[PDB]
Amino acid sequence: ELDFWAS
Amino acid sequence: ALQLTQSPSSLSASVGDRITITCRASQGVTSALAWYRQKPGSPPQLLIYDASSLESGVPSRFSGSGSGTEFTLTISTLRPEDFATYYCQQLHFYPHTFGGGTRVDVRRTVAAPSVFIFPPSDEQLKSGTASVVCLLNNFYPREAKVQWKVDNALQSGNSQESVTEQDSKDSTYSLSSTLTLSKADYEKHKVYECEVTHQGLSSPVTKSFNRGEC
Amino acid sequence: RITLKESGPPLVKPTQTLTLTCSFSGFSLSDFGVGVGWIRQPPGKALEWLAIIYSDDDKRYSPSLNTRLTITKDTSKNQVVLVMTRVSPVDTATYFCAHRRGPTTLFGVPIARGPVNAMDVWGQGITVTISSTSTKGPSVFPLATAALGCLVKDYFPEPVTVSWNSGALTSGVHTFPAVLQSSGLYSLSSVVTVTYTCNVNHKPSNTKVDKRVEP
Repeated sequence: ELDFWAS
Repeated sequence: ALQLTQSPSSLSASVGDRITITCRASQGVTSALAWYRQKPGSPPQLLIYDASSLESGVPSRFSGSGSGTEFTLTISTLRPEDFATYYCQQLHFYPHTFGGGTRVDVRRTVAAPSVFIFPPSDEQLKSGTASVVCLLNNFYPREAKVQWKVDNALQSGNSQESVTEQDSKDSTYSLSSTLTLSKADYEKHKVYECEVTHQGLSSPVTKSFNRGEC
Repeated sequence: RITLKESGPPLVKPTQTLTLTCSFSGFSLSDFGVGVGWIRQPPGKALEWLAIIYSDDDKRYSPSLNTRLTITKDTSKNQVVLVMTRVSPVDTATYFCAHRRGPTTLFGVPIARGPVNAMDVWGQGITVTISSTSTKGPSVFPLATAALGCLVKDYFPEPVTVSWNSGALTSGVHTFPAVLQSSGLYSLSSVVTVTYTCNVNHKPSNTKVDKRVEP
């Protein structure tokens, strides 16, 4: 999945 | 999962050179990439964060650029403390992958290894084990390939090797490889050979002995 | 100034449970968006990411080790603990814990996430060896520009010291790093290119050996 700060 | 490939895996240089290491990811990681320099026996040290931001306290000769799938770290003027191993780390997807690393060592002219093969001692044999060791002495570059052969059978899974750190005066490396067999298996063969491939050798060198030949 | 330091057992036996503690100062795990992660490095190998925990208590693990890892934090003690179950020899490595920065803020408002893209401060790292072996002294065998040496075999735990001619021979000497055999015992060779006698000393087991080697 995506990192904590992604998007 | 996501793959981070560093290039080159190893690199030779001299003080004052400009080098560039690159890191390619299998899927885009935007700008979430960091570069570290690690000196032996020490923890990795942050150089560049967020692909191109210079970490505080890190010298200006370090620079990072790129985004997406291709990143590069360049050291404009290599200093002695830069002879080390560098790693890139991706922090866009979990798990936060690290690249395979690239070793930067002191360049010197090519030197082929002096190869030696040692049969097992009669003292060891009496304990029921047989260690055959092969030595590759003072060579450069670091990459070398050792292949054990017993009565022409290519050996696998029964040897271990270790390499010394670059010599501070020589700039060469040395490698030791141990082939281990039970005394019983040892006794069932005659020709123990250590085949060595290296850049400084026109073609592979083979050092060998016939067991029990006295 | 942020500092972190790992602590735990240097030796652990296969199938056992390994508990590593990261004690830190300079930040709190109650600080906005902060993280503390764990990374390992088998001798001679690359860095391998293991897990991370944030102040809001979100946890993430390496998929390959997920079932064997548990990471937790004790905010009041400024510690992060990583528990690895059923360890095996491939788990011997140096384990590091590291700090991960939260976003830059202005008047308590995050305006830049760029700072989170790295683990900025690392601990010295702690060496962990996984072996079922008991302390044991090495057997020393001879290895006979000519080369000769000594094979220091089957000892535990590290380290062992080797010198030549009681310290009088240094030129052309190469003592290789030991390898951990599948048996759980270490083995190393020390050679020299040119009387020659290797002086071997394994403090742990109080085993000193001088072996003269000849052609």
